[PDB]
Amino acid sequence: AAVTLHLRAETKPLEARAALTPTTVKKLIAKGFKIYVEDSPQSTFNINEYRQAGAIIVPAGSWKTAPRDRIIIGLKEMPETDTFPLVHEHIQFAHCYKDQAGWQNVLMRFIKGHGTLYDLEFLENDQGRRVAAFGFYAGFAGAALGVRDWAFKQTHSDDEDLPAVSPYPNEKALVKDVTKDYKEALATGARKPTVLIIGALGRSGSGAIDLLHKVGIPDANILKWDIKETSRGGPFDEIPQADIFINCIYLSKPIAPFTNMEKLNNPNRRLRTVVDVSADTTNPHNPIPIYTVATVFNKPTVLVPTTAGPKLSVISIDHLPSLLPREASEFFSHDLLPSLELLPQRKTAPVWVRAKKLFDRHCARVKRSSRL
Repeated sequence: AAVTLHLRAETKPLEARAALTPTTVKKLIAKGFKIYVEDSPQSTFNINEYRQAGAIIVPAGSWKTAPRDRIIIGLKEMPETDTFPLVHEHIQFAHCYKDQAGWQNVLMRFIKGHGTLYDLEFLENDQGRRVAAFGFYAGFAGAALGVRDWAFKQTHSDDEDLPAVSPYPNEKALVKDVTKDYKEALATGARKPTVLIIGALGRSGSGAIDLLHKVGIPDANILKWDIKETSRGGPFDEIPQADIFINCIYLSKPIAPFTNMEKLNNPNRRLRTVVDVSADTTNPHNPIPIYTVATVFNKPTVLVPTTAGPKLSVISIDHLPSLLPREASEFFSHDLLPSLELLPQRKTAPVWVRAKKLFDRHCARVKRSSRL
């Protein structure tokens, strides 16, 4: 009945997060788990932390020849160039349940190997809430970058953009950098910014608020909006009037937009920076219809081409957690831990059964001559 878990090294480029951290490895061993951890030079964690936490350290890629009873756990996808049979039970985000390009081939690997995929994205408690997601640090990182861009606009001319950003080793280091930029902006005479957050009550919302407090933005300067306020229906006057607008709500139905080029095109607009934490380029009904580009760490902002008012930019990065890969891992892995403790009963425990049955359903959709 004792479970062996094998933490696969991520092979997705620049993926520095991990599904189990040294702290959660340690708790799982205390609970009688046996844990192997692959050496991962891309991981934000040093291998030696897992060593001290009691893991058995093995080479990157060693899961491929591991005994068939080991549960292989990772965060992100397999190399699409690998085509060999998946024989193990795997725990990971596989991004193949939503008709993604190549989704059938993903599943064909498991089918051919008689392996099982328990998809992280669809582990839910009995009320159907996801047990583990990356919201909080998405909102934290997003806010951090909106302050940096707002501050950047106070200290540089419009013909310059916020430079390339990089992941940080810990939250303290991010806060200190944001704070430095921010104090420099205030030294020019800029007043302390007001920030509108839409979706203030979810985890991303709370992350954004937490960042602003820690940077020193007065609580009075933060307009904390959720459904109560947005159901009134847009466009919202409060958006061009804020210095920074952080959106944390995903909306994809044909409703009235939060704002538009018409409301933005105005010499009295104070808004300098929009961080769309929910940004999704494939949203048919983007409620902030002012940008088409999904921005990235090497080029984190895109101009909104206004015809009046100060220079205005959008941050639409869709991997904001990756700015703080250590804290993002810790929180995700902590939240995932009670479900991992149920792995000895995964044949019957609904959290695991839901994920297995769902795998089988998506598998049934795959119609291939090679299965005859």
